[PDB]
Amino acid sequence: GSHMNNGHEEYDVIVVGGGPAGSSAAGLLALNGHSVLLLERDKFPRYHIGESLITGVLPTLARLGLTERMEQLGFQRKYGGSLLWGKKPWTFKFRETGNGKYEYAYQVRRADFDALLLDRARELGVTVLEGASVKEPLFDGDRMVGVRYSVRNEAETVDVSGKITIDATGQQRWLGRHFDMVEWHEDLRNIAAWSYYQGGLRYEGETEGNILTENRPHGWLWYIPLSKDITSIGYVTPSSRLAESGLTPEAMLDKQIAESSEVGRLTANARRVDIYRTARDWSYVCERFSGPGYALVGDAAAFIDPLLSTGVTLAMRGGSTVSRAVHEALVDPAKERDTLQTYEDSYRDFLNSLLEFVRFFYDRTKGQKDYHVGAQAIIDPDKHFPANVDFVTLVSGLARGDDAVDVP
Ligand SMILES: Cc1cc2nc3c(=O)[nH]c(=O)nc-3n(C[C@H](O)[C@H](O)[C@H](O)COP(=O)(O)OP(=O)(O)OC[C@H]3O[C@@H](n4cnc5c(N)ncnc54)[C@H](O)[C@@H]3O)c2cc1C
Ligand SMILES: [Cl-]
Repeated sequence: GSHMNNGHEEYDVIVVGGGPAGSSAAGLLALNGHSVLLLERDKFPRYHIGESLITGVLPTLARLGLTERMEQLGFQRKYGGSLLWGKKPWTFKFRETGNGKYEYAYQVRRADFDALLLDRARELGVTVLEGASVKEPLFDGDRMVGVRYSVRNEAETVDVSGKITIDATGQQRWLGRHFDMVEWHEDLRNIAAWSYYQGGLRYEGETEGNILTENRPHGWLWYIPLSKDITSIGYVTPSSRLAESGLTPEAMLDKQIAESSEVGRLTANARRVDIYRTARDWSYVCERFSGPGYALVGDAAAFIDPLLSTGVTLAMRGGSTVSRAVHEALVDPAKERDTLQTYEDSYRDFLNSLLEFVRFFYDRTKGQKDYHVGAQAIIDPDKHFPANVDFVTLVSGLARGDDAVDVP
């Protein structure tokens, strides 16, 4: 006898996870004519934190045919950011780079955004399975050849074959855990506490949609307008600072909103309208982002920190670049490893510029001009462009010459 698989399936690509990284990777691979299975453990739409987008998402949204859908759904447009940071808020506009061609991104309720992308992946031909939890990879020697998954409330697991398996599991870090290959950023051990508020004030004109990021003595606040009526407000601090305080994360959030200058003003007539939520211990990079038969993308590969709101752009740039790499690997299997090593090189270049800048920006002793020159020092050391243009290029999640997030 044999372990036989009732209704056994085989796909070109298995994508594990249907957040922005997995749905973008899967949809773009289906657009390229491949057979794609996407396994998502939850039912969409499903709650997620991580709401402020930057203009680096726009090229992937365009490739997915979603530019007009973003406007139909009515997500809040975001023309730039407000920073009460360093030595009243200073601001930037997304139009300061790229000759003004990307004027705005969005603030999004993630359940709705992630469901738009997953529904679009299905429309493009992906077989999306919901309630499907990947348990372990399947191997032929070192090569990943498929996965084993469980369906909620069903006794029997399912084995499925795939020529390449993409780990898009976000902070669940499926393959980082499998291979014990997570490299933690031990200097970025932070905790976030957040809730939702009705009645917050809004800036005037185009600035209505701005994120506000406000520095505090030992942390910082975000203030994200999702709509005219709802604001996402969170406090981020090193876990050591919260622990030292003896306060709960929820009490600390309440204290920081009240004691802050700008968020305190903006919330004078506000009311909390949801539970408190927390997250911590999010900053790491995996040792490798591929191997024989597999690739990692989005937070499953790496995450920096919420300061400067880059994660969903890292994820969708990742989906765009991994879909191109995986397609080239399927067409020319002899070059699979080379193509996936190039994918990782490019990801690491983009990621590292943002990691170095986030670590720099965390020094709240500098001024606006210092932050601009810091961005220029990373992405434009020969000063082809003004420092304020370089700042906006970097914090927009764009990169010159990068086909997935090019400066327009
Ligand atoms: C406090 C906080 C604030 C943030 N704010 C922002 C922000 O303002 N802007 C921004 O761009 N980013 C932000 N981020 C980061 C952002 O949330 C993530 O980078 C983003 O969700 C990455 O998406 P992803 O597709 O890589 O993973 P996710 O979006 O988390 O999706 C992964 C999916 O995999 C599924 N999954 C996991 N394990 C399995 C399994 N075994 N089998 C099947 N499915 C599985 C999950 O159910 C999930 O749907 C923030 C993060 C934190 C912690
Ligand atoms: Cl982020």
